[PDB]
Amino acid sequence: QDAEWYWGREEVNEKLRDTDGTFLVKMHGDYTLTLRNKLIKVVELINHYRNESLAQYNPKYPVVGKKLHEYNTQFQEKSREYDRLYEEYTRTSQEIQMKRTAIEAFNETIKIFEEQCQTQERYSKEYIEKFKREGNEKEIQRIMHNYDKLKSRISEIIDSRRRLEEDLKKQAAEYREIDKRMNSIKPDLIQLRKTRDQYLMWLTQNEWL
Amino acid sequence: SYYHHHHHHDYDIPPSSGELWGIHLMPPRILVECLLPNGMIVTLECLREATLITIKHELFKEARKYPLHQLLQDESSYIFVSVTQEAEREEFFDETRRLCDLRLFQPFLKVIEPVGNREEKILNREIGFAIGMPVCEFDMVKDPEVQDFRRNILNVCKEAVDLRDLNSPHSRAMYVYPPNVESSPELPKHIYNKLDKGQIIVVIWVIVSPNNDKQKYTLKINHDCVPEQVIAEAIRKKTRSMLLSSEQLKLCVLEYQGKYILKVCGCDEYFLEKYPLSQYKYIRSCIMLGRMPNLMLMAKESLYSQLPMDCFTMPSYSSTKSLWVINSALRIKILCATYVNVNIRDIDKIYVRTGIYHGGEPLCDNVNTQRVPCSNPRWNEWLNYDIYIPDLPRAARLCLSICSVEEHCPLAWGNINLFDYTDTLVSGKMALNLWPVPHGLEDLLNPIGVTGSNPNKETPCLELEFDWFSSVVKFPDMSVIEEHANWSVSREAGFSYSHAGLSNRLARDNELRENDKEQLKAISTRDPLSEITEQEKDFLWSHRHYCVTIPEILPKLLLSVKWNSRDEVAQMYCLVKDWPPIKPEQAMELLDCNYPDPMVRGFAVRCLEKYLTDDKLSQYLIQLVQVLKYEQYLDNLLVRFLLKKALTNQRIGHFFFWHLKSEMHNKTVSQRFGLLLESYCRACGMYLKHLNRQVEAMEKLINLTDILKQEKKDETQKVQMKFLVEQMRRPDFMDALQGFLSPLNPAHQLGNLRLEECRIMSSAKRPLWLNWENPDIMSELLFQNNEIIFKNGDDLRQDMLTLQIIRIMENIWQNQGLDLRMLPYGCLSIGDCVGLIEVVRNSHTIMQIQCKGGLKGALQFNSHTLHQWLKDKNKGEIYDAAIDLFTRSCAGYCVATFILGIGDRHNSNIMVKDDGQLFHIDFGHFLDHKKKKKRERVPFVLTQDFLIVISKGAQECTKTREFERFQEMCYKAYLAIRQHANLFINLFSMMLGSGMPELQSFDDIAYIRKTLALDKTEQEALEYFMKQMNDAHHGGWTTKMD
Ligand SMILES: O[C@H]1CC[C@H](O)CC1
Repeated sequence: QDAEWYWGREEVNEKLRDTDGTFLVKMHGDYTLTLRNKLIKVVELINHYRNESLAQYNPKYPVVGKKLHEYNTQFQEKSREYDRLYEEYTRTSQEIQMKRTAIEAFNETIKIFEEQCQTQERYSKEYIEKFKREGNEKEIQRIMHNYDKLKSRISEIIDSRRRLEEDLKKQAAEYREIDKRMNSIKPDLIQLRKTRDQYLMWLTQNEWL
Repeated sequence: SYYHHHHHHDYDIPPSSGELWGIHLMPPRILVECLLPNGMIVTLECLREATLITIKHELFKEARKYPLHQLLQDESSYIFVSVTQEAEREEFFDETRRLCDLRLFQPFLKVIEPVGNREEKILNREIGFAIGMPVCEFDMVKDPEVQDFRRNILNVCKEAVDLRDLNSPHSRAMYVYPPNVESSPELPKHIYNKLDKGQIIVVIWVIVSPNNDKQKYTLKINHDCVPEQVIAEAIRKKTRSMLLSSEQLKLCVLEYQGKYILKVCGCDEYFLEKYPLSQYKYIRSCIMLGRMPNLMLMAKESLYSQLPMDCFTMPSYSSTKSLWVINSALRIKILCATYVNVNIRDIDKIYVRTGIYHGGEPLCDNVNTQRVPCSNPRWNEWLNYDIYIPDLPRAARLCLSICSVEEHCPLAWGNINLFDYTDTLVSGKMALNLWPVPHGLEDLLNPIGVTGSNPNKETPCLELEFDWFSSVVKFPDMSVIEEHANWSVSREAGFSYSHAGLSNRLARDNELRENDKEQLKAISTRDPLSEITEQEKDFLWSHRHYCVTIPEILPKLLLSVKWNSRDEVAQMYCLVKDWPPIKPEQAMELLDCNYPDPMVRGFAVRCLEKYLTDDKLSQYLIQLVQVLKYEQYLDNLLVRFLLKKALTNQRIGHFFFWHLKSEMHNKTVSQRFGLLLESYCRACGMYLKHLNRQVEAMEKLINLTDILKQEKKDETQKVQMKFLVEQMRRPDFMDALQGFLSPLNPAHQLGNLRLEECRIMSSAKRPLWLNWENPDIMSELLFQNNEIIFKNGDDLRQDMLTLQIIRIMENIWQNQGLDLRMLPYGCLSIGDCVGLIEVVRNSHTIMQIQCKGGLKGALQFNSHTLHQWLKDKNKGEIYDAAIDLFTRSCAGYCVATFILGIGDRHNSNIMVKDDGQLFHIDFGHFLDHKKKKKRERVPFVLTQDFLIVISKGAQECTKTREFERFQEMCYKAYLAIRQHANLFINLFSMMLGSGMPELQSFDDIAYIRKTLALDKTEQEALEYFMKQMNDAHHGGWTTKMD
């Protein structure tokens, strides 16, 4: 009866989850072969098909109690760490894109001011050459005052943008650094997870969990 | 001693923006740079809340006092413009708008003469506000498909708007205010019995002179008589007189009769066509709640007075080789993943896994070798796939993923349609930017993920190359596939008398066996998750022609076809061509991920077009919007269906807007949904402007709660609440938060705020309790005050679904004649963890019941207090009915809960109402998300408190008839749902789309199998449930009525 691969749906697919070629075995049928997920409707028939393929029959890998609590608290610790870092990832993704849009906005803003100091050059220096003597130093200063705002203002905006850009790179660095660690956690999450189910498999042959 | 003196040396004790960039709420007074046509800047100091009319009017006074004044025109010659936070140059036409409400990025205003001769047309602004992304963001998308969608979808919009002005103004009124009608006119047996032989007392109201005074007219008419009949009877009673003969009455009825229609007193609902009164939802509520309906006689030409015209205008934007000729297998060149984030320490080596798919794989999965591992990863292989290029099915897709090393581990994934939207096999070089692996996915390849690249630049961009056949290879026409089938079938007729793997084809001919015809229907009835074996597949596929007798087998049959055999597939396209239509609830299965084919899905849409009612559509609308994600291409039959129903019936439209808009944050659908929402908004009529007022309301609340949750934390509720109220007073809030329609149900208008009742709830998330005046004329007859909770923090859409599922469970139960009043309160997600929950007045948490019944000196809380508190509320014959309700409610919620396996539930999330109905709140994780750490749990564990109440009041409550009745409800409920388990699977199946962690892949849904016990027979399932119900309670349930 023991028969390794024989157990005798939900927990069939879960034991089959992450394994290609792996398998395990009333008024409807009897025994089903779930070869990875291909269900096929006893010890005689499987010893033949471990050696040979399934193409000639139908055209198109026969795989303590306190330790459960210890390895469960690692896994549950690691899952939070993974869950934490996936937010940090997804938030930074957003924050970054909000910067990029902001940088576009900044750039677009700057245009309008570059356009403005230009626009004023046109009409201001049309009004210097007409007349000249009338309101000479009076007019031309109070036009030049306004201009010296416009440009020194532009200056702040361009500094305001730069400062943002430099932050985008550090953000992008940290963004990289999160995925990097995630990708090193991920393999060892699965081995913790996989051994926890083999430990918990042997027992069955809540307060810990 | 405590900690074996072990030192933990390591341990150490130490959002979108709002009114301007990087700041939530602009300062009450502020400086704005005004860039003029003459090149002059003047910085204006002006208030946060000031209109542009005011700012402009002041600017051209203050400009006079700067040089070059004579170079400015009159102020009226100009319109403000600035850079917004979506980073586009918005022109500010609606100068009534306030400086805080402009979404301004930097506080400045450029002055211009208006660019576009069509000012009308640059109210695309209205659309992209509604949408939350500017329309100009679509015009500069290169992609033909997108442009093609946009131009082609107007076909549908035009047809919709045509259906509306058919019998203007009635049909317009019919659009806006579609009749709110229950599914069937048949009445359940328990509802009827509340009618003393088929009749309801109703109350019709009227308004005379000066229009202030109102007048009752209390009729008693048959349940099944209609609005026109009811409207007569009122006008009879209204105008009987001693001065009117009998015959002179008839003649004054007949002129009057159809100048009126029936409103519902207190909310914008109407009874606008030939329907049994019973069938309107308002009526049938009143019957169940023991209430006398209050309608209003409303004069058609005061109603049609209020309805506008739609104002629809068309937007400005108005040789090949057959696949099967290609004699070669598929091969794909991988090239170079440019970017990757891997520790060369921790990870050995990395490769690209690959596969072709149709939901499931049509060939052995393969990889390329473990090359340039980690540091600067590149492979220049040709992957070689064992499938011939003519056996690719229409819907085929490459699915790939970069991985790590049995140390097998995914890094970044991405899928590509092998055919474009124009039927063209993909050939050349592709740039495919990849998606990160989600939480619950440990698997390597992810084929139920989104078809398409990530739009995000800074992501693992794996580029690749596709074999070239000197020509644009195309998928064959139907004419062609029809002939291949006919030849394949005439070919079958004359095969070698015996064929092995007899699974291939019949061998029984026009006489198939009767033992077999019984095996087929027994398959047909098994749920969608009961996986089907290779025998059964072949067996189904052979008898495919008899399968047309049992249409409901189709889902199974389709999953038996070998999609990698164009012979089979072509044949299956001819079955499906004129397969008998099926029930909408059954056809929905066929729009999930398991059915990606365009002919299959086309069929399902034809089912809905025929059978699916505007009632049933709007019940399952959440599942139909979700299922759009699994459509290969933007433009398709399903989209064309929904969009048209949206533009046909404004009650659908409303939720269709919000469900799409809800998910706009999610870049797996932003393009698709934004584009669809553009269409809807372009053609929906004046509701756009109504929707924009809701949209502007929510943004303000979003910003309000955003500031409460950061910086205003670590202040006393006192300080917060004073801030809240202060803020809500400012004009911009009063403007924005008063004259509008509840998104929870737009039939309710939200009037002025009563800030006396507006408050922050105690939760950490800082949810707002908001209260509005019901500005209806007959407000008093329904509810004078209307209050709903706005919640900034939680993901509402898990709850949204269970509340849906419950609602549906209720309907099943009741419409089969078995009364189990559930209370699926309103819930609505409108953003990334943002939403609205209908308040139920006069309900309290059991905890509240117990603190309000806890005796002077602390001691312990009493089990009877619930009962005693309930008795206090219901005294007399009134008492007895209130227990039956608690029992009927407690039974439904027991079963629903257990089947769904929702979060464990306790004193602070079970609620009882004054009238004695129990209902649950805060469901949290539904299909047992916390088991990840065969529990088959009972989340609703009936303590004494409940049991005492259930049996009218006793000791040892297990042993009363009252409780035996209760159990018998629980069993008859449990089974009735079991018989509709197909639907429930399918509802959950269609929701795998959304990124809810509780719906990641189909075994998540498999919980509902064990709990409904679908593998067993019903007599066992009954007993399974009693077994389950007995060990959580420890007694009562195994006995059988002694
Ligand atoms: O049998 C396999 C199992 C997984 C499903 O989603 C597809 C088919």
